[PDB]
Parts: sequence; structure tokens; C-alpha cells
Amino acid sequence: MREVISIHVGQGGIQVGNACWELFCLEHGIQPDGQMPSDKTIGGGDDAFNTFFSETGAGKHVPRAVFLDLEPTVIDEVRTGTYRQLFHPEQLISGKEDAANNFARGHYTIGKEIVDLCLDRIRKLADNCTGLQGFLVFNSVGGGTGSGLGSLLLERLSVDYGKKSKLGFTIYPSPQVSTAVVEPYNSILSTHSLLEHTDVAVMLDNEAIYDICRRNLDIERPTYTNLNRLIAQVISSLTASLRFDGALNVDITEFQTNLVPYPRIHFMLSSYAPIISAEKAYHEQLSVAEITNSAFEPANMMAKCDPRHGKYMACSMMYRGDVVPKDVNASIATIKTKRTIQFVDWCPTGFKVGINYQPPTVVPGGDLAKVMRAVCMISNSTAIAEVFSRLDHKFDLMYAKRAFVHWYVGEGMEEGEFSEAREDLAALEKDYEEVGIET
Amino acid sequence: MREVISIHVGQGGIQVGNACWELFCLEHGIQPDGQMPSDDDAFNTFFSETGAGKHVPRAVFLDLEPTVIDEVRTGTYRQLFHPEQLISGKEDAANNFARGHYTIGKEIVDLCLDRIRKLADNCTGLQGFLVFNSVGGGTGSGLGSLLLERLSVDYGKKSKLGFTIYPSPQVSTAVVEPYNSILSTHSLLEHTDVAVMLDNEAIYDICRRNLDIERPTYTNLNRLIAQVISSLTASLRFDGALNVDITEFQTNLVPYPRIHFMLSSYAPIISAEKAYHEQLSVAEITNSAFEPANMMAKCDPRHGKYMACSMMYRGDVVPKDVNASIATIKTKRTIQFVDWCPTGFKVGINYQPPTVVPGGDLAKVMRAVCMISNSTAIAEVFSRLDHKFDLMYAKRAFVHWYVGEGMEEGEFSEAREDLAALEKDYEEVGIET
Amino acid sequence: RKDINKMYTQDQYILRFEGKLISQNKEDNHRKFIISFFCGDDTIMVYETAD
Amino acid sequence: MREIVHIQGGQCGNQIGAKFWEVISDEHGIDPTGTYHGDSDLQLERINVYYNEATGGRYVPRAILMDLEPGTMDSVRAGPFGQLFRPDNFVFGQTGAGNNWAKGHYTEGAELIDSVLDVVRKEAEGCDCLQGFQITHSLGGGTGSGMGTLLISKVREEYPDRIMETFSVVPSPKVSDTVVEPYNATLSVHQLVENADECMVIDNEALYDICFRTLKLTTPTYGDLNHLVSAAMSGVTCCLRFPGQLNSDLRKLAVNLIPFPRLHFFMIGFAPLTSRGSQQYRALTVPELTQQMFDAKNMMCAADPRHGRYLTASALFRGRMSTKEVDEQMLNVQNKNSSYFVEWIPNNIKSSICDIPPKGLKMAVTFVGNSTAIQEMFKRVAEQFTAMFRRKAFLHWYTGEGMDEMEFTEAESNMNDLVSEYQQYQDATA
Amino acid sequence: MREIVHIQGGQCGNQIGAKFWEVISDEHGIDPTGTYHGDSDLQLERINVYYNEATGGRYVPRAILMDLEPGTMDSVRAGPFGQLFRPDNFVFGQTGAGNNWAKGHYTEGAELIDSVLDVVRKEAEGCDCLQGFQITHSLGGGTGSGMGTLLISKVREEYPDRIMETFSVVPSPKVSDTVVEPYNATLSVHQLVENADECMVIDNEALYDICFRTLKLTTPTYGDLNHLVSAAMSGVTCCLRFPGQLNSDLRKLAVNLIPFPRLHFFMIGFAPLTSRGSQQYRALTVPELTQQMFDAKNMMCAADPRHGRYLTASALFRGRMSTKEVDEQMLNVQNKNSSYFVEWIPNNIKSSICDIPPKGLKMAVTFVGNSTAIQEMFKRVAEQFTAMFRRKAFLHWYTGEGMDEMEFTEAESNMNDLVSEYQQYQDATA
Amino acid sequence: NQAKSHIPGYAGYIPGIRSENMYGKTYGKITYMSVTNQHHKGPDLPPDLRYTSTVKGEFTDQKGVKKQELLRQAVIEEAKITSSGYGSSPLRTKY
Ligand SMILES: Nc1nc2c(ncn2[C@@H]2O[C@H](COP(=O)(O)OP(=O)(O)OP(=O)(O)O)[C@@H](O)[C@H]2O)c(=O)[nH]1
Ligand SMILES: Nc1nc2c(ncn2[C@@H]2O[C@H](COP(=O)(O)OP(=O)(O)OP(=O)(O)O)[C@@H](O)[C@H]2O)c(=O)[nH]1
Ligand SMILES: Nc1nc2c(ncn2[C@@H]2O[C@H](COP(=O)(O)OP(=O)(O)O)[C@@H](O)[C@H]2O)c(=O)[nH]1
Ligand SMILES: Nc1nc2c(ncn2[C@@H]2O[C@H](COP(=O)(O)OP(=O)(O)O)[C@@H](O)[C@H]2O)c(=O)[nH]1
Ligand SMILES: [Mg+2]
Repeated sequence: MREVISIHVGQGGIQVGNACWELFCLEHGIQPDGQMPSDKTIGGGDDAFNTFFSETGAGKHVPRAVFLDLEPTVIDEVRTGTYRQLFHPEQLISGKEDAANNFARGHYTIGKEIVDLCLDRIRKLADNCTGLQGFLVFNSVGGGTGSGLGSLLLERLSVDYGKKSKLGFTIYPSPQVSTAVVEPYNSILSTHSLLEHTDVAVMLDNEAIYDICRRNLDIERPTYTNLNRLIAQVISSLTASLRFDGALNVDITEFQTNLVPYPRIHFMLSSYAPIISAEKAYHEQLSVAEITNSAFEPANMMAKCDPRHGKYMACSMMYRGDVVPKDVNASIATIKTKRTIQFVDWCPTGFKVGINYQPPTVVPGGDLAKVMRAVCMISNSTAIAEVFSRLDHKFDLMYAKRAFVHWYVGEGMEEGEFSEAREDLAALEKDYEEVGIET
Repeated sequence: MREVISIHVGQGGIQVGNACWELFCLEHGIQPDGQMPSDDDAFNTFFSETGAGKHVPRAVFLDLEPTVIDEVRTGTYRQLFHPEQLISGKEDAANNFARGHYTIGKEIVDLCLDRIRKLADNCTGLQGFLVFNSVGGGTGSGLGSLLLERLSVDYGKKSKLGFTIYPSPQVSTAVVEPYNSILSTHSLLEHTDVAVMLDNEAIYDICRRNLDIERPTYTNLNRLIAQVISSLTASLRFDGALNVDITEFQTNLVPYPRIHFMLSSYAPIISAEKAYHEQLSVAEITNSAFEPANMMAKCDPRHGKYMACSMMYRGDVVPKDVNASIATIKTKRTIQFVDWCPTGFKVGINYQPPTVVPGGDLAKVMRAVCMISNSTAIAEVFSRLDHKFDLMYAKRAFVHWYVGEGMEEGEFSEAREDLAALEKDYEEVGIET
Repeated sequence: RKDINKMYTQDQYILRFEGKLISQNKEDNHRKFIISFFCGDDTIMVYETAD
Repeated sequence: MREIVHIQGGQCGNQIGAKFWEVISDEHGIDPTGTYHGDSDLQLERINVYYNEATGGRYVPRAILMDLEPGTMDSVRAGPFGQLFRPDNFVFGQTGAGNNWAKGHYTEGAELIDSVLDVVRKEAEGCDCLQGFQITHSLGGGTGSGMGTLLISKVREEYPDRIMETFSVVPSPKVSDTVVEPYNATLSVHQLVENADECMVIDNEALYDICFRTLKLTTPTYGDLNHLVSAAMSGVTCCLRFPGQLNSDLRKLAVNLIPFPRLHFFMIGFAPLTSRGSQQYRALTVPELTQQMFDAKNMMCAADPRHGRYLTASALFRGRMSTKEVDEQMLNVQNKNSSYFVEWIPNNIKSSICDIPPKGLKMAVTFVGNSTAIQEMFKRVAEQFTAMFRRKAFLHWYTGEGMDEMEFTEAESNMNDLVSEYQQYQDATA
Repeated sequence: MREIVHIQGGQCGNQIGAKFWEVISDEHGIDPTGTYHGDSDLQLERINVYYNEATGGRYVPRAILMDLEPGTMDSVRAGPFGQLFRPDNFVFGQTGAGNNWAKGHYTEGAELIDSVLDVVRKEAEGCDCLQGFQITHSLGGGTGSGMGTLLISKVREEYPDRIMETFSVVPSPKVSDTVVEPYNATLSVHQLVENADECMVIDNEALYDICFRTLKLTTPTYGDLNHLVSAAMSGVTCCLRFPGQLNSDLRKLAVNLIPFPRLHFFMIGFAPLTSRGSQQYRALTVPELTQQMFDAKNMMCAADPRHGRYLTASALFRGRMSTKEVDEQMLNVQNKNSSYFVEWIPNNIKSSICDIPPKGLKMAVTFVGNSTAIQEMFKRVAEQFTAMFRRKAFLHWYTGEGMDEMEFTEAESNMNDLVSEYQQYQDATA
Repeated sequence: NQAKSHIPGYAGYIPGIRSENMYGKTYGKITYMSVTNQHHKGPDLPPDLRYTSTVKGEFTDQKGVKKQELLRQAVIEEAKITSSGYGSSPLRTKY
């Protein structure tokens, strides 16, 4: 009776939504055609798939998610692909002209003519559901259309539904790597827009997962698909508590009451454990203590950030498998006894642990193997400020000489809108350093 | 509930690790592929259960030359060892101790320390560390020094025992090996709890005289060393009437902290062609063990005084025979003990007979002895190595190869006076009151 | 010990049955159930469908 | 006669009641379809204490299950003996409190509690002679910590003369499964100390410690913890359902264990418990029972009882035994541990004996001890509360739903005053 | 009544107890399952001396096993009669002392002894009428020589009126198995002389000589030595468990055998001892029993008893015999060896008779003699100690764990003074 | 016979590892695909292999991947099992 609605924007958003959606179908037993198998003709029980699906009355199941893009190539590929019979034909909203990394185009010029149909489809979902737990949003920030459409959707939804929970899985530009050259601008503007419009944001940087893949998966030439698979597994494990029986359950609403101490400070950083391939996974026991140690190890991080350079506020660990609660507490005791990892003077207890019985599912052609124990951690610490500071420096390098500014001036955005974003980031930096000091 | 961690660095280290682990896997019955052939926690001494099926040795290999590592991971034990515990770097130190101590070893020692942490966190009753290294080689010597000095501050009181292979007085492969041998001895003197002599020519004579192979190889050396190791460690994983632990070496055999160099003999050494035609009595195997020519160190015990000897007897030995043999050994006049040591014999007894390896030379025997001794006669190797190093340092030969790799000029000196002080300590201990 | 090989090799195999209860009570003599057997670790479970 | 009803809320309350009713069912010999199949005649004389009679000869518990989410009740419907519960008593919300005390106590809980209050009033009016109420919750969950304590207040407002028992699972920092544990714990304790006639704290750290060292079983589980809690729960009310030499009802325990009305917080213990290996090895005697009873490690709480002085103690023995031996053993223990007993009130130990032992055991022992050593849990909870409150952490949720920080300040002041006045009597001398 | 408990520590003590309890069980007809299977009625009248009752009618030896390593106990648990011991009495460390008195007495033992002291206190409080305590240990091991003597001191501090018995195995210089034996032997003797009420010295060399010469068996073994020691132990306490013409408890032996409080070191022996090939021809008679008990080689100590004068002697006979013959044989032995008996105290021989002989033997004798000939063992131990200590060898081991050389100096001085004052009475004349 | 595929941390040469891509899989699979030749060779493409782009060349199908993976596992294990006997291994002559 509980539901969650997912929205994807940008080509990165759509190819990560597809990536999580084959995994959801696999762990729910959903065939690409929508029938369970054709062989299993009893069914009619264990209603958990309603978390992401809705029954058609007889047969197939439809997704509770939306794909959005102004570049129709990806949507054309999806509606041609083997999952063409799964998604609703009208729920893959595609435009005509791409914003071309211009946040101004996506926020003032062409996104308004498509956001209306998007909100209409959102309502056409929300009317069907009765126990909506919340909303998930996926968007690439380094792209103009993704950033603009995400900002617009958040702004309209915050007044359309009000107090409902939203979680945003954002992928900020790399500290020193970039595929584009103008991404600092639109990233900063989108951050300013979403700061007061998203309940929780999560870091999904690329070089961290690249290092994870090369070190753990031993893949010296990964592609974007592997990163999508890892992110899909992370979010699937995150939502497993709402659809699988567990002796210690956690809900979506049980997230920013436990990881967000001030309404402004809501940026989270995630790590996973274990990450290992099959030919050497079975060699060791994969004990809960060592997987927890690996999860808190700084190099096992999915964000290019150093936890040792910042001060911890609060962390949530979530286990799936046959884990033992007192083994969990003994691992937490060792973590506290450890010196290099410290919890702040105004937070003596900072552990939010959830337990689920369902083990992770193994995907065909994937990198990870099948294991009976998995841990994922979502953390808030003061170490976040470095990425904001470096992004501010890069943006200032351009705003000093007014480079590329006309590309935003001529598309409806006035000159000064870079300012309030700049002072917004600066104010959040002083807020971070103010929170980081002890009493 | 007891565990021990083994480290093998260098070509010699990895080659002796292969020989030790083949004997260990044979004696524990585990298959070469790692799975139990099928049928009581004894395997926990060296191995760790994965939960279902195969086992993991508690060993690490370090080297900068990937040839031996590739050979091991392509051999029959590819499935047995964990893929990411056989650390192999890129460029060999090439007999240059400075290369392995100040330029290249630092970038791999961090990964090695991470691996040590990962393996030690699994162990709960860790007894200590065993290390195998060729000191006459640059990378082995440098990595050994770095690991010893890092572990001494990472853990502290944890016991570490090193089976060093010092150069022979006359026979050697290298020519720059005096320099790195002296430097590594200087490094390990204050960092190693126990150091064990494993010079090559002595076992060469042993094999020629007893095994009757006129054309043996390094693998025979490694198998004899493996038998010695298995004997000295069988007490922890096999029941015995009088057990001896790793902690019961620095509590019986190290009268002063500086004197920790120790020399070992073994018996019996005989091939199957004549092994069965002698009763193999405990008295005569003990006499052979103390016989100077049966020594695995090219040293004359007659030239020096004895401090403390520990024997382990494995098989169906009886303590009455043990004491009867010890009485005869004390009775003999050719072996004399130091004045301030009335009793210096420490005996351990184990019921498990040694295991014979297929394709080996040693036969199956129901009784065996391994003796590990501290005596004053060791000083001759230090004296000759000092002369060997002095002959070179007089004209500063080979020095530029060490100066240009990050070391300062005078770092040979403190090693020189350290050897000198260790010597005068030996003679000061060796005099009677 | 938990025999891990069996749950690896027999996790996908699940047997679903349709069954009717037999009991002294007459109210629940007609209602139907769907039973599930997971041979990964010999787990027996019962579902009650309500028309 | 003098029967009580069971009311459980939240995941923890529902799961605790799930095996409490299982233990009671096993003790009384009732089948999972409601058909009695016992052997002794005494199993039916006092069945009305926990069971109501229905047409067809079956019995139904007087249990009321509440939650703001239906998953836990749909899951307890699956557990053994879960088909005994009357379906109307299941009351569930459609949103969930999200571990938020404000959500579970102000907006959603206040609106939802109307139907459950109606059914509780119906149950209380139906019974012949009401004795009191027993309520089971954990302080680590928002919906529990709010809705349960608000229902405690509402029930106390309507039945001032009846007795109230609370089975409180307080969150200790060692087993910390939530970061907002102390906000909710302090806010629940502030209301609970005013209304609860009796409260007894249970610690999961203590449960797991017991499981590893006393039973020496390698894999403790939620089932083992719930079974231990249920055995301790049934040990208190066994004497009310079975005959004994000296009957002692919950009202008599309230009279004899609470010297001052605000000092009603207890820690308990159950004996005997041993590994399967030592079951035949050990011998069941009164000295062994009392030495395992009064062992500091045997307590159901992580608090060390040798760090303070016992204000009072209560003992419930099960099985046929001589009273003289019990009295002399208690006198011997009270003489041998005079340093750990308060001196200005002599004979602070109460004894009760019941002739019906638990099924499978010949002798049993329940200890309830009111001591000053419980101050440590409150002190550490208050320390965590003031640490998390000094920087106004996570207070935006609480301030956005109608309640302010003045209530937090009042709760902290009341809790600190409670700790101070609880430790005041420790240093008091005659 | 007047019963005693058993406490053992160290590998040698565990091995000695493993045979002592087997001998006791065989004498009392107790099967390895704890079920009585005796034939005579007298085997159950006084079985409370060493056995306690458990549910189901089974019996337990109240022996507390302690060690810093679990190997010896995990090995003895699988041996015959190993299931009688309660698992709760097993206490073991996880580090080990490495034959080091510092580790066995200062660092690890002091922290570990809390649990064994608690269980010993429980056992001592449980018994009806405590008579005393008995300990078996070897002085050649560091962990034993430390923990046992520290436990002796702790028990003496709490029970000053009860009696103390120690069976000490001292490292002889002939059969030496450890190089640090003199250090811990001296350290153990220094503490033992102050607290032990009675000490009995047992030498492996003397046992092996007895096995080689008297039994004339080819291969002596630790099993045979443990059997001999167990028979010697049982001979002392047989009279307390079985009726006899003249009962003499351990307190009476303490009164009659210790003239001065610091002279409580004894040497013991058992008779008869004959080879398997020589059992028929010998006739069991009192003259044979006395000529064998007074034989020098029959002594369980390598010290020569004809190198000094006996201060006192005690003999315990087992079997039905005339007391007049025993008295006249004692008088004849005392008269024929007047040169080896001290003259200023007449009639320094005590005799006791028990009517129950050992199983399989018609008559038996246990002899305990306090003589001045025991000085040689202390003299040689001190000589070895000072020879090893004059060069400060093997000393940083002990000094790095809290001790100093002043304690060693005080121990050596105390041993020298004890030897001097023990030999002082040898030359004393009336 | 070797074994087909290698241990992850294997330094050495695994033939056409740099010439013809093999991007995406773990490493053992790439080594197996190279040691037993299943890939195109040459700087040219016949019509069929080309125009099969990632999400169209993979990230699709269903249980055919079950079949191919199961066959690869079966063949690799039946190749490996060609070694037994209570004589350990001839590592004396392998070394
Ligand atoms: N991890 C990951 N990042 C991606 C992926 N695809 C795109 N990105 C990121 O997206 C950023 C640019 O935005 P895009 O997703 O390419 O395109 P967009 O957000 O829709 O905006 P436009 O380029 O104007 O169409 C790049 O800097 C990448 O970091 C992906 O598949 N995986
Ligand atoms: N006993 C024994 N000695 C060996 C063995 N292998 C090498 N050595 C000795 O080691 C010396 C040279 O060092 P190596 O082991 O070859 O190389 P290394 O220790 O890794 O150091 P580098 O020379 O810098 O590579 C030779 O002179 C040999 O005497 C071996 O397998 N057994
Ligand atoms: N005995 C027992 N305690 C549990 C179990 N599951 C959780 N707990 C305890 O309950 C507390 C958390 O309660 P919570 O689930 O948040 O309550 P809710 O919000 O009302 O559902 C923690 O302190 C846990 O230790 C269980 O299965 N058995
Ligand atoms: N009689 C007898 N003596 C033993 C036995 N085992 C060991 N010993 C003696 O005990 C001495 C060693 O004691 P040790 O094991 O170090 O004592 P621990 O340190 O307390 O364990 C040796 O000299 C042996 O003579 C046994 O089974 N029987
Ligand atoms: Mg795009």
C-alpha cells in the first residue's frame, strides 16, 4: 500500500533509470514482456512490487517512473529496445530541441512548454496511488537541460504538493576532470536552485566510482554502464527496506530526521561494501566486521571527498542478508574505538542502522557477484565543503572576466542571477564552518 | 584460536615460502586446489576457513620482480592463494639496498601494511610474525628492513622471528652483497626478536654427505628449511606431552636483548635406501644433531662457548630417553657450557611424526629432532663480514651506487661501529666470572 | 554450519502449490491457500488469498 | 476475576506481544485454532484472566494491536499463534510517523487514537472486574514513544484508581540503531514518569550479553530476546493465575516496591537459565536459584547493580518448595550484602511463592529490584540529549509541526530533577 | 562433614588431578558418567568428602581447574572420567605466561584470578563444614608457580583458621626441562613458606628411580608417575573417608607433625611396591611393610634420609590388622635406628590404622616424614639460582614486567635463612 | 592445457589485449575470450557485428545469458578437472 515515484531527466538520468529498472524487474521476477514468467500461473500474493509497479488488473505491470529529455535520441532508443513493451508509450516525454548544456535554455526558453505535460503525467500518477512514500529524482547537473528541468520540476512540485519528501541523486562535476567546459556555471546555478527545494541530495561523483571499479572490480576499462549498475544496486538496496520483510525496518520518511540536522545542510555522501568479483569473492568469509571496516574506509567512497579532512555529524548504515544485530553493534563499537574516525562533540551517538533479510540479487553480465551480506552507508560530515570551495574557485575564474556570459544573457536570464548563487554558496560555506566548530 | 602470520620477501623468500607451504598443505591434508578432500581447528594455525570449502593461508609474498610471482600464480597453487596478497611491484632493486630502502620500497610498503592490517583483523589469537628474506639481495634486504621498522612501531611487543640467509665465507653469487648484508644486519639488530642462521654452504655439505646427491639444487635447500620450520611450529597445532609456544622462545633463549642470533641443527637426514636399516635411536640422533658437521650453519661450535639450546623431539620419543641422552651430552667433554648457566637445555615433545613428501629425498621416520642454539662461536661470521666490508670501504668502492640513491655517505659507519659493539658484546659475554 | 553450496545451487527453484485445509472448524473448510516451498534451505510458507 | 487486558503498539510492542501470547498459550495449553487441549484442571480455572470465551468453545486474547503502519501487523498475522487475535483490534495508519515523536503524538496519533480508545474502552467495560493495564513499548521509535505515552495519559485520565504497568525498551548508546534515540527517549520519559504507575526498563545490550555469556549460544536472535522478555513478563503474572502459598497481586507489588510515588522504575531478572551443555550438569536448588538471581550480571539491564544500593527487592518463586529455606536464604543474602542495601528501611525484600512451575522446568525465579543504580542510564541519555540539543541538531522537524524548544527545555529540566532526586535517597542516612 | 575442595592449576597440576580423581572414582565405585556403581555400603556413607550431589542422582568432584592456556584442559576433558568436572569450574586464559613468573603472578594472573576466586568462594560457602583446602602444582612452570601461590595467599587472607595442603613438584637438577627453573622455584618457595600450612615435595627424578628400581618396568611414563602420586594422595585422606581403629584427620597430623610453624615441608612414600613378576612370593606382613616404608629408595624424594635425623614421622596403615604388632614394630624400628632420630623429643612416630584397604590390595601404608635431610634440595636450588643470577642473565625478562632485583635478593636471603634455621635444630642437643 | 583465463593480479602478456578492445567485463572473462579465440580480429567489420551499439549490443536479452554463462562455467570446470590423484602435483618439475 506504499508507493514511491521516480523521475529521470537528462540522458544520464534516463540511462541510470533504465539501469535501475532492469534490476528492479529482476529482483521482482518481472520479465521484459511484463508477465511474471509464462510458466508461473498461480501468483496473486506477496504484494511488494506495488512499491514500484501497479497491477493492470490482468497480466503485465507498468512502471511508476517517468523519463524526460529534450534530446529524443535516448527515448527513441528506449522505445525501440527490448523493454519497449514495459513502459507506457506516453510516459517517455521527449522534446524537439536540446538545451545544449545551457541552463538558461532549459530554465527559461524551452523547458516551460514541456514541464506542463510533465506535471500532468505526475498528477496522472499521484491520483492512482494512495500511500505514496515520496519522490526520487535523477539528473545530471553538468548538463543544461537536466539542470534546468530538474530545477523547474522541484520549484513547481514544492508548491504543488508541499511537504512531500523528495530525494535527489545528483552527480556533481569532477574536482579536476570535465567532459564539458561550461559546467561550473550551470552546476552552481542548479545548486542554488535546489538548495531550498530538495529535502535530501546525494553525491554521485564519477572518479570515485572509477577508482572503486579499477581497484575492486579489477576492470581497467570500465564504461558508464558499470557505474549505472552500481548506482542502481545502491538505490535498490536503499528501497529494499520498503518492500522486503525486515526485523529492523527504515522508511523514506526516516531519512532527514536522522541525517539532516539543519534544513539547509542536506547533502549526503554514500559508500558501499563489499565490492568484489566472483573469481575471488568466495575465497574469504566476507565477515560483517570487515565489510563494515571497508565501507568506512575512505578509499571505498563513491564521492571524491576525504572524510579525514572533515568532521563527521551522522551516518546511517544499512545491511541486507543474514546479518546479526550484536555483530553489527560490535562492529559499531570497534568503529567508535577507532581514533581516526571521530564523531562531533554535539553528537555522541551517530549511527542509524537498518537490517533487511533479503540478500542482494546478482545481475547477468554484471561485475558484482552474489553475496549473503551487504552494507551501504549514507553520511553527513563537514568534509563536503572542499568540493563547494573548488567549484566556487572555478566559477570565479570565469565570472572574473565575464566569459560565456552572453550565452545566458541572450536566453532570458538577466545578468545578476550569478550573484545570488555566489553569495548563497558563500553563506553555506560559512554555515558549514560554523556547524563544524565545537562548543 | 591461535594464529601466526608469515611474510616472504625476495626471490629466496618466495621460493622458500613455496617449499614451506607445500609441506604445510601436505601435512594438513588440504588439496592443492584448496578444497578439503573431506572425511579439528588445527588448520586454523596456518589457514582460515572461508565458511564453506576452501581455505586461505595466512601468508604474504612481496617482491619487485614479477617473474617468480607470475610463476607461482601460474603453477598448481593458482587457486589456493588469494589474488591480491601476492604483492608484486615493477622495478627490482638489483642488489642495491638503497633502491629498496629509500626509492622504490616506500610505494609498495603502504599496500603491504594495508594487507597486514586486513589479515591481522581476522586473527584473534595472533602469536606473532615469521619473516623469510634473502639479505644478500637488494630488494629483499630493503623490504625486510622497512617492514620490520614499520611493524615494530605498528604493534610493538608482538614477536617477530626472522630466518635470515647470510652469505657464505667463500661461496657467493653477488659481490656487492657485503654492503647490503651489513646494512640489513645493522637494521635488524635492534628490530628483530630472534634471527636464525641459514647459510648455504653448510646445508650443501649436509646434502652431499647424508642425502648422497652430488648434484642437488636450491629446492632441496628449501625443502630442508621447510622441514625445520614445520618441526619448530608443529607444537602449536599438534598435541604433545610437553608443548612449547612461540612466546616460549624469547622467554627461554635470549639472555640479553642484543644477543638474538641463533643457529639450528636437525636430524635425521637420510635417504630411503638406508633409512630403514638402522633402528634410528634417540641417543644417536641426538648425538648426530649436536655433531658439528651436521650443522646447517658454517660455524664451529668447538671454537666457542654455549649459552642455551632448545630441542624439539617429534614422534614416539620417551622423556626417560630424553633425559638419558641429555645426561650423556652433558657428560661429553668436547661440548662445554658457559659458567653462569648450570642448565641450558629446553626440551619439547610432540607426538606427530614428520610427514614425507612424494618426490622428495627424506624418508618416512618415526622420530626426529630439531635443535636451536645460542653459542658464542657465531662471532666468526661477523668478523669475516667486517673484514670483507672493510676491504671495500678502505677505497670507497661501489659507494656512488648507494650515494646516488638517496643515502648519505656516512650511513655505512654507524653500521660498522654497531657490528664492532656487537662483537665486543659477544666477547664480554663469553668470558667467565 | 550452514550448507552454503545448497543455497547457491538451489535458490531459483521454488515450488508453488494450491492447497485446501482440513480442520474441525466448519467456517474455514472452503477457503483456499497457496503454499510455497523454497528448497534453498527447506523453507515452508503459506499464503492466504481472500476473494 | 481481577483480569487485565493487553495493549501493544509499534513494531516493538507488537513483536513483544507476539511471543508473550505464544508463551501464555503454551503455558495454558491452547491450540492455534482456539481449542483447549490441556492436561491439568488448573489450566482452565483462571483462563478468564487473559482469554475471553466465544461460541464454539474457543478463546480469544484481550489484546489490542495499534500502529501507524500496517506492515508489522500484517507480519505478526503470519507468526505462530497469530490466528488468535480478534481482527477488529488491529488498528493501523496509512502514513507512518517516520520515527518522529511530533508526528506520532501531535497530528497523526491524536487523530488516529480515537478508534483505539473506543475499542479499549469497550474492552475495559466488558470485563467483570478490572485489575489494571499492561502496555509494552520501546523508546527508540517515534510512533511508539509518542502514541503509546499519549494513550497512557488518556487511560490514566479516565481510570485513576486502576494500576498501570509499562514495559519500556530504552535505547542504550551501545546498541544504537537510531541517531534520534535520545530526543524521543527523553520526551517519552518526561510524560511516562508522570502517568505510569510502574515502569520496567529492558536493554537489548543486556539481552545480547545474556545470550552470549549465560546461554553461551553463538547466534542470538530477536526471537531469543523476545522469548526471554516473554518469560520475564509471564513470571510476574503467574501467581495471579495459579494458586500458591502466599499470593501477591500487582497491587500488592505496587504497595511493597514503591516507597515514593515518583520512584517507580525497575529492572528485572529471570532464573534459572543455562546452556544445553550445563542443563544436566547443573542441579536445581534454592541456593543456586538465589545466587543466580542476585548475581549482578544476571540483571536484564546493562546497569551495574553493585554501583548503588537496592531500595527494595521482590521475588516470585515457581514450584513446590519449603518456605523456611527461601526465608533463610534471603536473610543470609541480606546479611552478606549489607553494604549494597539501604539501611534506614529494614527488611526491604518481599517473597512470593506459587506452586505451579513453568512447563519444562521444576523451579523458577523472577526478581524485580528497585535500586539507585538505574541512574547511569538516565545520566547517559541526558548527556546525549544535551549534546544533540546544544547545537539545535535535527530540531527543524520538531519545530515545524507545532511543538517548540521550551518543551525540550522543560523535559530536560524534569529529567535532570528526577535523576537528582533519585540519587538523593542514595546518600540519605538515618 | 569435615570435607575439603580440590583446586588445581597448571599443566602438571591438571595431569596430577586427572589421575587423582580417576583413582578416587575407582575407589568409590563411581562410573565416568557420575553414576554410583559400588558394591559395599561404606563406599557411600562418607562420599560427601569429595563428591557433591546433583539432580538425577549423579555425583561431582568439586575441583576448580585454572590455567593461563586452555590446551591442557581441552585435552583432559576428552580423557577418561573427564566428564565429571562441571564446565563452570574451568577457567583459562588466552595469552599464556611462557613459563614466566612475572606473567603468571603480576600481569595476567592478578587480573584473571577474579573468576577463580569467585568460584572458590562459592564452593567454600556451599559446603556444610569446611575442613581445609588442597592444591597440587609444579614449581618448574612460571604460570603455575605464580598463580597457585598467589591464590594460596588470597585464600589464607580470607580463611586464616582453615588448613592448607600443597603438593609441590620441584625441578630437580638432574632431570631438567626448563632453563628458568631456579628463578621461579625460588620465587614460589619464598611465598609458599609464608602461607602454606603443609607442603609435600615430589621429585620426578625420585619417581623415575623408584619406577626403574622397584617396579623394574622398562619404560616409565607420566601415567605411572601420576598413578603413584594419586595413590600417595589418597593414602593420606583414606582414614578421613573410612572408619578405623584410630582416626586421625589432617588437623591432627598438622598438630603431631609440625613442631615449629615454619617447619612444614615433608617427604612422603607409599608401600607396598612390587613388580608384576614378583607378587606371589612376597607375603604381606607388618614387618615387610615397615622395612619397606623405612627404606631410603622407597622415598619419593631424591634426598637421602640417612644424611640427617628425622624430626618426626607418621604412618597410616590400610587394612585389618592388630595394633600391638604395629606398635611393637614401630618401637623396634625406632630403637634400631636411634642414631637417625632426634633425641630431645622422645616418641616422634605417629601411627594410624584404617580398616578399609585399597581396592585390589589387602594392606597398604602411607608414610610422611619430617626430617632435616630436605636441606640438600634447597641448597642445590639456591646454588643454581645464585650461579645464574650473579651474571644478571635471564633477568630483563622479569624486570620489564614490574619487578626488580631487590625482590630476588630478599627471596634468596629468606631461603638461606630458612635453610640455616632448618639445619640449626639438627645439631641441637639436650 | 593451461587453465583458460588467469588470476586477476597477473602481470604478463595476454595476446591481443590492446588491439581489439574487450572493454567492460571483469577481467577473467576478457582473458578467457582472448585465450580461446572469440573475437573478430583485423581492422575491418562485416555488416552484422557493426551497428550493434552497447545498449543494442548488450544490456538486453534475458536468459540466453544464463545459457552462455552456464556453458562457459561447465567447459572451464571440465577443463580444470583434468588433474587428480594422491601424488600432489609435479611442481618439482614445474617450478
Ligand atoms: N556517472 C555517469 N555520469 C554521466 C552519465 N551520462 C552523463 N553523465 C554526466 O553528465 C554530464 C553532462 O550532462 P549530460 O547527462 O551529458 O547531458 P544533460 O544533463 O541532459 O544536458 P545536455 O548535455 O545539454 O543535454 C557529464 O559531465 C557527465 O559527468 C552516465 O551515464 N553516468
Ligand atoms: N637458500 C636459498 N638462498 C637463496 C635462494 N634464492 C636466492 N638466494 C640467495 O639470495 C642471494 C641474492 O638475493 P636474491 O634472493 O636472489 O634476490 P633478492 O633477495 O630478492 O634481492 P635482489 O637481488 O635485489 O633481487 C643469492 O646470493 C642467494 O644466495 C633460495 O631459494 N634459497
Ligand atoms: N526484543 C526485540 N527488540 C527489538 C526488535 N526489533 C527492534 N527492537 C528494538 O526496538 C527499538 C526500535 O524500535 P522501533 O522499531 O523504531 O519502534 P517503532 O518506531 O514503534 O516501530 C530498538 O531499540 C531495538 O533494539 C526485536 O525483534 N526484538
Ligand atoms: N608427574 C608429571 N609431571 C609432569 C607432567 N607433565 C609435565 N610434568 C613436569 O612439569 C614440568 C613442566 O611444567 P610446566 O608445564 O612448565 O608447568 P606450567 O607452566 O604450569 O604449565 C616438567 O619438568 C615435567 O617434569 C605429567 O603429566 N606428570
Ligand atoms: Mg544531452
